[PDB]
Amino acid sequence: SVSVQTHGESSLVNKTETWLDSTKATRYLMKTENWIIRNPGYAFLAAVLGWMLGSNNGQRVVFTILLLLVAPAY
Amino acid sequence: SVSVQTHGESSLVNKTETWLDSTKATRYLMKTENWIIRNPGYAFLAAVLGWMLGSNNGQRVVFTILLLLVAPAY
Amino acid sequence: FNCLGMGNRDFIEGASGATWVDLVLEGDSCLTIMANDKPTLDVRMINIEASQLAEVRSYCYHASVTDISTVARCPMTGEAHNEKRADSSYVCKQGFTDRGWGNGCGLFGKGSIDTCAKFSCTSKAIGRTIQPENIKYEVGIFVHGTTTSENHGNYSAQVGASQAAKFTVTPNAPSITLKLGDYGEVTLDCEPRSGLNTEAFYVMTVGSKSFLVHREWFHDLALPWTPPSSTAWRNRELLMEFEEAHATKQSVVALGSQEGGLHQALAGAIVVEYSSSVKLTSGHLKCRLKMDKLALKGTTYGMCTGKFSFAKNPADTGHGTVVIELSYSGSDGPCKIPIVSVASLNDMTPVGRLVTVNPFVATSSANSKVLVEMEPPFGDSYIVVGRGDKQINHHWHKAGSTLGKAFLTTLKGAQRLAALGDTAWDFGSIGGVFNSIGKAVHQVFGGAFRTLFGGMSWITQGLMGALLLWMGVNARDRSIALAFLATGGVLLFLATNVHA
Amino acid sequence: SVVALGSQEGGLHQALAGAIVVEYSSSVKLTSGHLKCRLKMDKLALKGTT
Amino acid sequence: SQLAEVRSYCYHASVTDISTVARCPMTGEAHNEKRADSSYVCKQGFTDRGWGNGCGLFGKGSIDTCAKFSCTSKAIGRTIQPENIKYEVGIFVHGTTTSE
Amino acid sequence: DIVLTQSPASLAVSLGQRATISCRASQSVSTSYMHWYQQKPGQPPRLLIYLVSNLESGVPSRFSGSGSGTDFTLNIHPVEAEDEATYYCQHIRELTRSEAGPSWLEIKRADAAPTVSIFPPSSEQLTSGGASVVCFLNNFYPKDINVKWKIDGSERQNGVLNSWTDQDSKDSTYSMSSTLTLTKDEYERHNSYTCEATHKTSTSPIVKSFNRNEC
Amino acid sequence: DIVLTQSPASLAVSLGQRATISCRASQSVSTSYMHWYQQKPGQPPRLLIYLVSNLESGVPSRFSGSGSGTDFTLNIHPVEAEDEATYYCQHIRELTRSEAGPSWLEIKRADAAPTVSIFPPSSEQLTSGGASVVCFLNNFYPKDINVKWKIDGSERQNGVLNSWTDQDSKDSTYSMSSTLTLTKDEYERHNSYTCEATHKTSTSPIVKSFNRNEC
Amino acid sequence: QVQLMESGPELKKPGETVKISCKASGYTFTDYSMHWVKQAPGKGLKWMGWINTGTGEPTFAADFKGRFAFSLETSASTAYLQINNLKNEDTASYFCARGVGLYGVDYWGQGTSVTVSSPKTTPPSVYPLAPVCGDTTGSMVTLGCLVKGYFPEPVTVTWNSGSLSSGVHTFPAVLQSDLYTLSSSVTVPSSTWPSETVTCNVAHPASSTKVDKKIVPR
Repeated sequence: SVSVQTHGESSLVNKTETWLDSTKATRYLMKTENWIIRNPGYAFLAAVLGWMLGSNNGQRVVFTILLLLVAPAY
Repeated sequence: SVSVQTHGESSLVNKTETWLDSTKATRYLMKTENWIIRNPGYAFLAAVLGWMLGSNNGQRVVFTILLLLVAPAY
Repeated sequence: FNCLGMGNRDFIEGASGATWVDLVLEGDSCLTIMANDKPTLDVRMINIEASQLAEVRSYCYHASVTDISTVARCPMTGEAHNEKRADSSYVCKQGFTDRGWGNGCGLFGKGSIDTCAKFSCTSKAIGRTIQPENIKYEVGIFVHGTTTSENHGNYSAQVGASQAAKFTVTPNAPSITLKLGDYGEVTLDCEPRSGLNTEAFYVMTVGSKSFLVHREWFHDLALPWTPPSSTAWRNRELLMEFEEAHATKQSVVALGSQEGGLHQALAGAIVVEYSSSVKLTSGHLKCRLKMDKLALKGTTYGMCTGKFSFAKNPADTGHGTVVIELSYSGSDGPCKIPIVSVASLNDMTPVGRLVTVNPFVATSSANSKVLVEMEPPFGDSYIVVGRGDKQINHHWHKAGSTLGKAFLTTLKGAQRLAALGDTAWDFGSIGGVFNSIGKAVHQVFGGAFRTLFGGMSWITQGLMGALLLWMGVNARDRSIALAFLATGGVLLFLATNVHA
Repeated sequence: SVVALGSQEGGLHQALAGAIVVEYSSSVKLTSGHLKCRLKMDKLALKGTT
Repeated sequence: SQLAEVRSYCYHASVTDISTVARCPMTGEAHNEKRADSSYVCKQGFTDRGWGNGCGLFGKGSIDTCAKFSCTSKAIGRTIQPENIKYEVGIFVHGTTTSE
Repeated sequence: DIVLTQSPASLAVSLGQRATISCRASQSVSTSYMHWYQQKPGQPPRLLIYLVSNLESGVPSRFSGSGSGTDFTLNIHPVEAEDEATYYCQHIRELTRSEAGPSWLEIKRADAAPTVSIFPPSSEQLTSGGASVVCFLNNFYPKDINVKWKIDGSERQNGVLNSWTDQDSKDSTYSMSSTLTLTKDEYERHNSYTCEATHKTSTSPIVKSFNRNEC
Repeated sequence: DIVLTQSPASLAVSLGQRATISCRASQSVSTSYMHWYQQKPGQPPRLLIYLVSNLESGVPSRFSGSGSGTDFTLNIHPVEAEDEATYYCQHIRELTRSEAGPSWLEIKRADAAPTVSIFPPSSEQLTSGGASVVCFLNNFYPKDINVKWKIDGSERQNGVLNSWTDQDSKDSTYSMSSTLTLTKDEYERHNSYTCEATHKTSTSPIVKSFNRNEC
Repeated sequence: QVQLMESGPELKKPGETVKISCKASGYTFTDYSMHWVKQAPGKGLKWMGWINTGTGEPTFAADFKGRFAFSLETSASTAYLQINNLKNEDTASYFCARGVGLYGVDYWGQGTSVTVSSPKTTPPSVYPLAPVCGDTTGSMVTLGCLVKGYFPEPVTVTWNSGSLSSGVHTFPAVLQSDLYTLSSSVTVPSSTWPSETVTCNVAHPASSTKVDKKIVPR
């Protein structure tokens, strides 16, 4: 489709200004943030899950903050 | 963008056929797979870290399959 | 106006105890109301029509870069100056031209450029809002009396037959009463204030058509956009691009039409058609039928004394009952039409009930066609019409035996509960106690939770529940079900409701 | 009725990310170079040493 | 120089000649002559019939809904001939020079 | 925000001929939502076509709206003496609503010269001290004409008032009035008084003149 | 972008009198870094005051620049016949650099009327087919004057060509030429050719005319 | 039979205020928009704006913002264009337009031409225009009526009480010092003038002056 599945990144020779570059960095964080910015109600309930389980401290967060990004656009 | 963060879903009133319907159903799984199917070498390394840490069996699996989703839409 | 052959036709169970019922009805669905003394009533929204709509803002989804002007300055001249910043029609961009002694300057590698390109929109698109004072509700109401395959399908006829009516309710004038003539008068008490949320969204024109978009989400559209009236825009650069500075030369280039993206950007959106007004399709409305003056003609007329005939052969609804149409040979009309639903020929006991109550020949006219429906029961039954062998019968079978229907009753409830949220409890019409708190159970709860983690679509929140599954098996006793409640249902339910 | 999606050309540009701007009329002129050439300085001299 | 095109794409296509060819409930899938011209594209379907609309059986139907396909605006790729590969190399050696 | 232009400005036509009247959406793609409006002079305009592709009920099928979204056309394949009118087209996709510079249907005919008659100020006006030299240019087709007032060989464009009929219902010509208003002092400080008019029927000005010294 | 405006545009003065030439900085506070540039006609400019407050070396202390940062003045308390000139003020605080519309030093004197002489086109010129009616309006102070070419009583502004001296080195008057250039055909088709000169010394135009029919 | 009935054309002065009534008929009033379109006397349709019919909320075009009041009366379905601080530009035929909205405006107020200007009603100065030798074209001696300096329009200029419309071109009345001149040209054969009376008859209902001027030769 014209939506996702872009040629980026080519990365074959091509040491140059790409067609669209800076906007590609803001794809992943913002629109996933924007949704959880859209639903802080999710952000309230989301990160509590990992700390409920395993009692393993530092890795209990591995679920939390990373599953936050999982929610937008699956 | 134009492509991402659609009105989907309205979910108001609506027992009806939406403007774009079957898309939103298969948007998630396919493009996530179609990327990781495109990169099978990416896929297997995700199964490693789930067993690497947490040592709890049944919740070790939670890391892996949830990470397969991550890299699509990062 | 009628329920005849309608796609969603779900009959209405009179509990009696009132001539009034609070109702929730929709554009697609038709509601068929049977009650004591109260004949079979068709109630359906025609559509939801918001009359006068205002443009909330505008968006340019396709732009054209015009008049690219790059004013270059020497290295260390710092900020470049291209005066087109004084014209908002232009888009200006600072920058630099890397230099040798050869190109344009007496130093190396640095420079300054001010790149101004006149913005011009190639194609723009507009969202619009709805003032509920402009909302209509077109509700065709009907009652099953003497009917044909035509009149019962032709409202103009049943206008004269006075079995059907159409109308509009507003937050101004929520309630209306309407007469059925011979059958008397009924009342509808609506809440067009409560029917939709007019401000839950906008009406977004994308291409010729317009579409529903959450007005929160609608502003969130990232794209060159517009004062609802006219001109001065925001981020109009997002359709435009830039280049290198080769000497002074740099070009701003506009993206092609993003309309396709706009369509892509519309998933949950709903097709809406402006005419003089938008006509919305999906109904959500809360009205109160009141039947106190609805009555029954025909109790005096005698049993029709002559050969009946199928004007059309016995056929099931698909909604669970069998409708026929009778052309009646006898001229004894107007006459009460003998007909029943019995189990076996060898038994005379009526088993099923009349969909269309009190079948009535309208006139003495020979072979005058009368379209009537009854309810067959489960298994085998017989449509039986008339008395004495000039009567005719016909076999019927309906395999829907109560168990499966009990699910169709029950399991539809959950489908009727979820996705209708709090408003699902007017299916509990003439409620109180049980059903009243039943709303209040979901009322304050549904206004949180399901909506708080809402905005997730299909598997997203479904997989969340799928991610919530193992917390049921991994838990402590009496704490197992606590984290397990939101797992199944209300979450996977809507995620199972749409499979796919 | 049948309804066509809006022109995806802008989306085509969106479908472009790491795309390479090239100008093809009857021929393409490519910008980013990759090549391996062996210079040979044998006949290369120094003028001016006189 | 001379580069070959594997295909074309249509990013903007027009809906043309919408033709719905209808049948009764249970009379089966409809066909359209428009399926004999690939320029035309058809889709089947069904719409419920009461005795109010057109048919005896309640709740079904058949339709063949069509559209002539036309590509309004089309997109195209090109493969490069590896023999057409040219490398145009400006080469310079520093002797006496000026700015110009 | 979005602008329109409707061509021609006017079209002299044989009634029954097909005169297609163009229109175009300067901005965006108006898509649907342009509408054709006939205004006969001194009327509220009569809406012709809706969505620019669809006849109203009261307008006959002779009107054909056509064109898509950046461009539109008002076609009357049988233009008529009734189709004589001031035609409009309106992008509605965006408030502000606006119109294109309209298109008139003129009924074509033979070219007619102005009947040009230069009336010196009547004694009634000469007694008033004001002096208006009034030149009536009657029944010219086309409307395309230029009047000039020459005085003692020096053309005077001052005190010049022009009032002309429209396409003249029977002969479908145009009649005009040229008027040279003078102070009777300047009217009598100068002598030769001329309305010359170059009209498409004549390669030269059509000269009607008097001197006060003449009669 | 910073503007200066230097008032007046000119001042007619007695030499030795104090004629102060104002200036103002439209923008910012220019503070210092304004100047005064004397440029007499046909000269490179000559800088007078610097920082708006300070003489250059060559310019004598009669010149005084004054004013601070939004407003400025160029004073010469003894303006002179040598000070007769065009003066400029220049904001230097910013690039771009610009110059205010000047003030001139004119030497005030008795008001003199133009000696006005209307020469028909030379018979030498008439033989060429061109006809230029020259009207020489001479020795008038001040320069305030106007030419009006009247033809057969109908004033013609066409073919008029004006050339005038400056403040006239001896009497400090001004002299002017008014040249009415006609085609000898229209020169011969009209008769009275009248240049009339209104001047501050004259409540009316100074009328100089010839009817070609006269001699 | 949806009809938009406005107020009548109204003569006004600058500094005044005018409210054009538009009563709407033939339809449920609340259900459409209500639009206003300025047609300047010589200029094409310039859309003034619209007011909500249900809500009664006006919105104006940028040019029309701030001097103008869109007001509705719900029950009798009367839209109103009100123009405040009247100005000469406020002279024009104004049109309420029932919105079919994105489908444009379907119907139209019968028109109201406001006329905003200072002058006071003044009678015409009417001149029987006697042709000269250069004014005789073929059989026809063109004759004329010079109507001069009247306010306001119209004057009704006939010829021998209108018995001559035949060679009659009555040319449009135009402004002079906020007063009006139409010049009517009857074209009559030299056999009918000055053998028959040809008299331009100028009736000015505003100044109540009916002015009959017979053209007799000079």
